[PDB]
Amino acid sequence: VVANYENASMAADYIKRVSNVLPDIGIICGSGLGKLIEEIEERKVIPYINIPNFPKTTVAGHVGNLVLGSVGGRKIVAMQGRLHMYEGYSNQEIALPIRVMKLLGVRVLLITNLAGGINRKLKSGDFVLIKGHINFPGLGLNNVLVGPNQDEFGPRFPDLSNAYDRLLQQLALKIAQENDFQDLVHEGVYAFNGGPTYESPDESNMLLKLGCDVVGMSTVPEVIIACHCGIKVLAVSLIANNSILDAENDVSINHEKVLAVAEKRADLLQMWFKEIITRLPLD
Amino acid sequence: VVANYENASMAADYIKRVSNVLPDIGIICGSGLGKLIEEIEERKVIPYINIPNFPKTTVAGHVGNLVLGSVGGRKIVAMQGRLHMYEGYSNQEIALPIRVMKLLGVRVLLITNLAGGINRKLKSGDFVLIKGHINFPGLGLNNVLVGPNQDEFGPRFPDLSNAYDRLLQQLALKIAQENDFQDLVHEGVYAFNGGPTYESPDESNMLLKLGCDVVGMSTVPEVIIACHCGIKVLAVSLIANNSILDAENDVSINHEKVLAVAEKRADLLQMWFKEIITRLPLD
Amino acid sequence: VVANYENASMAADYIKRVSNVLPDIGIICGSGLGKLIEEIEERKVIPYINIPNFPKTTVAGHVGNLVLGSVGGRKIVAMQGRLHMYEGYSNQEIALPIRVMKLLGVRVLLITNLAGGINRKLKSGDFVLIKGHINFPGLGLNNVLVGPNQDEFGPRFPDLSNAYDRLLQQLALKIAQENDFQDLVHEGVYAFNGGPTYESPDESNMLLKLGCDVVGMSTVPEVIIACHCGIKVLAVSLIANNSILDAENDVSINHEKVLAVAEKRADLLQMWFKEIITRLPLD
Repeated sequence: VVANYENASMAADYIKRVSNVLPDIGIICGSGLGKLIEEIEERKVIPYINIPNFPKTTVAGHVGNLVLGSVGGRKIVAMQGRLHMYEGYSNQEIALPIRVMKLLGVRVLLITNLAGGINRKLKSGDFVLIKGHINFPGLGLNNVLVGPNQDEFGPRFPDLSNAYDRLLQQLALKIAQENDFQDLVHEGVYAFNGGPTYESPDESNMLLKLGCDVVGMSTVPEVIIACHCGIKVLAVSLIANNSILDAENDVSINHEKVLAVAEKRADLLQMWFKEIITRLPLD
Repeated sequence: VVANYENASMAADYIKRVSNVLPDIGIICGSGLGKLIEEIEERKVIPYINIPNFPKTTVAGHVGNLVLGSVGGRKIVAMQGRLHMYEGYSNQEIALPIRVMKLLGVRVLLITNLAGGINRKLKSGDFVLIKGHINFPGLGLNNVLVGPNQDEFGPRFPDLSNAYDRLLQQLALKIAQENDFQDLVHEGVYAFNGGPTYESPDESNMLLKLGCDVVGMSTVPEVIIACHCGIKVLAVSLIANNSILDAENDVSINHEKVLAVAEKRADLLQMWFKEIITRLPLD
Repeated sequence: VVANYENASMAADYIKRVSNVLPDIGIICGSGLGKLIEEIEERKVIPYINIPNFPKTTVAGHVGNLVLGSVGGRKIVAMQGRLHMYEGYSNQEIALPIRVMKLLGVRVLLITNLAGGINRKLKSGDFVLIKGHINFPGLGLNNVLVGPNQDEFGPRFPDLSNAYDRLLQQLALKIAQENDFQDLVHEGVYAFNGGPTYESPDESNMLLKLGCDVVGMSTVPEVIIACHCGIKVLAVSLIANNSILDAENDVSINHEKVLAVAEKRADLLQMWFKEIITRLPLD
C-alpha cells in the first residue's frame, strides 16, 4: 500500500468516525516509555489491524493500537506500538501513520526514544532535547522519502533546518527548570544508526569524532515525514548508557539494561510531557 | 528490465535507426541547466517511452527525451530528463541509458549538477570541477553496481582513481581562463547525499570535517556506470548555496532559490560547455 | 527462502546425513586463499545446489560447495565459494549458511579476506587481526540483520563488543610469534565498504580520518550473523595494497594485483590457520 493521499484519507476517515476525536497533538513513545498513553482520558482504542491501509505489524507482533482522547486538557492521538525501520518496514509503511496524523489535524508531534550517549558527559538516565541529526540511512540512499514524492503532503526536497522546533525545545527546558530537574536535561545531535545491532565500539568512536551527542535506531524517519508535511516536532532521548565510555572500557550494552533505565525515568518523563501538552499554544 | 548486453543493444539499435546519428559525446544536464540541449543542430528527438527497454519515468513525469545531433561541430547525444536515485529508480534503470550511450559510441560524458557548498570559500554561483567523490550510498551497500556484474560492459571491481578525467578538468579550466571567468572556477570533492532531503545542518558540519567541498544528490551513480564501461567524464557542480554557512547561521535552503541560481549561470555554462565540446580530441 | 529455524534445520539435517561429520569449526576463505580447504582430510564435498534451502549462486557462478572433514585433528566445515553482499544477495541468503553452521555444531568461525590498507604503516602482504569494525551498510539501514528477528537464533539487538574474540586474536598472534613471522601481523579496525567499486581516493582519506586501519567489501555480515547466534570469530585481513598511499600518489588498484598478493601469502596463511585449528580449545 502506497502512503498516498487517497489511502491516508481512507484511514483518517475511519479513525474520525470510530473515535469522534479530532486531535491537535500526536505522541510516539519509546520502548518502556508508554505510561502517558495509559493516562489518556475518555480514551478510544483503535487496533492498527482495523484501520484501512495501515501497515501489517503481525510479523513483529506486540501491541499496535492508535489511542485517542484527552491529556492535559488537549485532544491527542498516540501510537501504541512503534514501527522501526530495522524491522524491515518500507518507506511507505513508516510514512502512512504520520500522514494520517496530519489529516486527523495533528500540528505537533512529541517523540521519545532510548539512546546511547556519545558525548562523554552524558550519564545513564539523562534526557537530551534533540536539536539536529546525522541521518546515515539518508546519506546512504535509504532516506524514508526515497521514492516518488507525494506532492499532496509536501515538497520533493524538504529542508530540515527547523525539523526540531526551537520554541518547543525552549518550552520543554523551561518546564524542567520550573520543576528543578534541569540538571538532567542536555541538548544534542542524534546519530541515526539503522540497527538493529548496537553501535560497535569503533562506530561509537567515529561518531564522537563527527560531532554526535547521542546514537539510536529510531525517530529520524518519523521526524522527516512530519517535517515534510508541516508537523512541528519535539524529540527527547533518554540516555540508556554511555556508549563512548563503554567502548573505552570494553563493556557491553544489552536491551535489558536499557529497559531498566526506562523504568527509572518513565514516570518523570510522563509528568514532563503531560505538562508540556498543557502548556502548548492553543494554535 | 536488467541493464544487460542484449537489452542495451536493442535500445541502441532502435536509436541508431531512428536518428541516423553516431555520437561521440554524451551530455547529462542538471536542473535548469538544459539550455545546451536547445542549441543542438539538426536535432533528432526520441522520447524515452519509445525506446525498447528504457526505464519507465511516468511516475515522476516531466520530460524524458534523448536528443541527438550536432553541437560545436561534434555529434552528441543528450538526456533531456535525468534519472535520480532518490526517485526510487533501481540500479538497472540508472545504468541502462549510460550503457546505451556506450554502445552508441560515446567516449566522453559531460555532466552538470546543482550542489551545496561545504568549503567555506564557495559562493552561490561558483562552479566546481569535480575531482573526486565520497559515495555514501556506495559505502552503505547501495552502490549503483550492486548486483550481478555485467561482464560485457566492465570489471566486477572498478577502480575510480581516474573516474574524473584529469585532462578534461584541465581543458575546462583552460577555457575559463581564456574567457576570463576562472575566478568562478574551483576544484573539489563531491559528497553524494542520496536525498531527497537536503543535508541537515549537522550533516553539513560532518561533511566539512571529512574533507568534502560540495554536496549533492546526483552524478556519482552515472560517473560510476560510465567509469565501469570506459567512458571519460567531466562533471561540474554549480553552487546553489553555501550549506556550511547556512548551518552556522540557521538559514534554510529551498528548491526555488536553487533554480534561481541556475537561471543566473545557465547561459555562461552553456557557452563554456559548447566551447569544451569544440576543443575535445577528435579521438 | 527466509533464514529461519525450520529452513536451516532442513539444510543441516541433509548435510549431517550425507557427510556423517559433526563439525566444531567453520572456515570461510577469501579470494585466492582457499588452500586450506584442499588440505581437508576424509573430505565430503556437498554442492550448495543439492542442499535444501541453500541460496541460489548460479547467477554469479563459480564454485559453491560445503566441504566437511578433518584438519589438524579437528572436525570442520568450510564454505568453498563465499556469498558477498555486493553480488545482490539478500540478508536471508547471507544469514542462512552461517545459521546452518550453528546447527551443525560450529562453535568457532575462522575467516580470511583481502583488504586495502588505510593505516600508512601497512604494507602489501601484511596480515591484520581484525579487532573491531565500522559497518557503513549497518549504519545506513542495510545491516544484514534488518528484517524480522529470528528469535530461535539470537536477540533482536546484538551487542558487538566481543564480536572478534580476544582470546582467538591472542592465540593467532602467539602462533605467529612461535614461527617468527609476527613482524607481518598487525591488529586493526576494518571498515566495511559495501562495494563493489574499490574505495575512491577521497573515501580512503575519509576512512583515515575516522580511525580505520583497513577497508574491504566482506566479512562484517558473516561476523554479525555469527555473533547473533553465539559463534566465536577470528577474522584476518591480508593487505593487498595501501589505499591511503595509492590515494596520495594517484595509483590505481586492480583485482589482478590483489590476487597476486594472495598467491604470495596463501601458503603461509594456510600453515598458520592449520596450526590455530590444532591449538583451539577442545571446548
